Order: sequence, then structure tokens, then C-alpha cells
Amino acid sequence: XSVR
Amino acid sequence: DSVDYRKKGYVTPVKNQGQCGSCWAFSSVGALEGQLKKKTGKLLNLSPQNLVDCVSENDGCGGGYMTNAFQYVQKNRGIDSEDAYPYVGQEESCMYNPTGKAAKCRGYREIPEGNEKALKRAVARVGPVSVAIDASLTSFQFYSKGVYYDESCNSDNLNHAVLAVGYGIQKGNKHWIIKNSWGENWGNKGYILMARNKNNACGIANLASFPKM
Repeated sequence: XSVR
Repeated sequence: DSVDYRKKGYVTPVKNQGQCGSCWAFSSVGALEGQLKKKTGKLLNLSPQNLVDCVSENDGCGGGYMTNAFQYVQKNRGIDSEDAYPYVGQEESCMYNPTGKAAKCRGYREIPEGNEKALKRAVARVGPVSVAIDASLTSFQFYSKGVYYDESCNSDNLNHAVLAVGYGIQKGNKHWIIKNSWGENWGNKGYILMARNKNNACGIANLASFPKM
């Protein structure tokens, strides 16, 4: 191889 | 032995994503900006919104991949300037405008997974590189100075995209120079020095890429  | 692209005009001012998980967009535009300077001799702020609202393969404020962004820019035959398509911190409908086009992309390359040597070579030979890391630790978040290393950082939990704008050494600790998207207020004027050649700490070389221009 969750790349934010 | 070291290199810092900020000194070279390859790096724009530190941005702030606000309440939006658009770290990937900031990382992508950052890489694009670096290539723009290198190819044309000048840069400007590119627009992360353009990516948030138009990269359908991604999840907007919910997360995305930098490679999907680079692909969009190529397929779209351009990306807008920030001034042209300003950042509002929430996803909206795609409003790309060709009149505003400020850069182009002819593809991308991914760094070999886990290879810091390859990453260093890419930073030297290309310029700023998009990366992803585990930014979840309390210690990362309250960072202010020095070369960050925390063994509990998880290389398999790449939750935060950032930009490697250089590399170096400080008091004998080798490092990557990292541009974040949490405002100038965070870290060291928006930046953090992250440990280099310490077993791929925080997964720095796990998901690295750059755009072709």
C-alpha cells in the first residue's frame, strides 16, 4: 506493495 | 563518492500532500522534474493532481504506483504544470489540458529489486529516482537529523513513496538523501538521510524506478  | 541533486537545480521545493495518500504522485513528479532539468536545462513544478485524477490504474488518494504514473504520462503524451493543474488534496475528475503540458515521458525503468548498488548507479547516471519505503515507524516520523536507521523497519511493507535525490556519507554513516512529501516542516526541511548499504534498510531498493525522457 500500500503505497500512499 | 557522493552526489546531491538539490545543489544542481534538479529538485523543486518540498511539497505537502495534506490529507491525501498521494505520496506516489509526489514521488513521480519529482522524478519527472529531475529529468526535465537534465534534458532541457530547466524545470518547473509538475502537477501531482494530474496524476491523482488521471492515473486510473492507481487509487488516487488511496495509493498508487510510480510506474503507473510514468506510463500514464507517456500514453497521454504529457503532464501538466502545477500552475496549470493545481493540487487540491482530493481526487477529482480528470481535467488534463494539453495547453498546460510541461513535460513528456518516453517510458520507464525499474531498478533490480533489492539492489542498492544498482540504485546508486541509477542516481548517479540518471538523477533523482522514485522509491518506496516503510515509513510507518514512530522513529521515522519524528526524524530530525542524522542518518536514519531502525532495524525494525520492514522492507516488505512499502507503504510510503519518496524520492532519492542523492547519496553520500555523514560522520562515517553512508546514506541516501531523501525528499519527502510531508511539508518543509517535517524532518530536516522536508528531507531525511536514510541509511545506505545496510541491508536494504526500510526497503529502499525494493521498488525503485525512473522515467525516460
